[PDB]
Amino acid sequence: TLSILVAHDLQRVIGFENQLPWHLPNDLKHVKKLSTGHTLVMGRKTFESIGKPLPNRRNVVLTSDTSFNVEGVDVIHSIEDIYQLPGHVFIFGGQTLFEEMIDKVDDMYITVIEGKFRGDTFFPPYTFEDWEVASSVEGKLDEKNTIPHTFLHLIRK
Ligand SMILES: NC(=O)C1=CN([C@H]2O[C@H](COP(=O)(O)OP(=O)(O)OC[C@H]3O[C@@H](n4cnc5c(N)ncnc54)[C@H](OP(=O)(O)O)[C@@H]3O)[C@@H](O)[C@H]2O)C=CC1
Ligand SMILES: COc1cc([C@H](C)C#Cc2c(C)nc(N)nc2N)ccc1-c1ccccc1
Repeated sequence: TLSILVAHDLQRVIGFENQLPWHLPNDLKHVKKLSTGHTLVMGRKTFESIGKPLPNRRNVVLTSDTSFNVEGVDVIHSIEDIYQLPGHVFIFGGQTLFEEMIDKVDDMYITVIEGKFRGDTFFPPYTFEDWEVASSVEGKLDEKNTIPHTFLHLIRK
């Protein structure tokens, strides 16, 4: 299976100045649950924004840099390389990789953050005419989770 895994706000913002614009531990738990024991594929900039691979899953970084080498990270140099990765593969970020992959993936796990944040990085536009809502689950508002958010699982029609 090839899936997108993303959190975006009401205007599809996913990032600002190398950071997630919001703080939502519940969504990090969601990521951990979905992707543990599987594979994350991310662009070079997304990886460097996090700085270290996420534990207990395969971390794959897409870059043109032939010297790129990080402990606990597997490197690929082409989009075509993604299709050779075994198991459940999650396209993890960023804007560039999402733009290259949105027309290719089987499904998308999207956390819709019900706010409007300042951003410099965006998920590509998409229409529900193309995507069936397999599930839609409201996140719980919390001491440490104070922004409304909805977990969507979308499957290509
Ligand atoms: N929510 C998120 O996913 C977050 C992501 N970001 C980020 O994304 C922001 C915008 O940059 P964006 O370009 O979207 O980031 P990406 O993570 O998509 O990284 C882009 C880089 O990935 C590599 N890459 C992408 N496609 C190819 C390809 N077809 N062949 C070879 N290499 C490829 C290149 O690396 P190289 O240049 O080394 O060759 C390219 O410059 C950055 O500011 C970064 O912080 C920021 C905050 C949050
Ligand atoms: C390791 O967690 C992160 C992941 C990211 C990348 C960009 C991501 C993502 C992502 C999230 C948070 N949610 C969903 N649903 N999909 C994603 N791809 C960025 C910063 C962080 C981060 C780094 C340090 C502290 C807190 C968060």
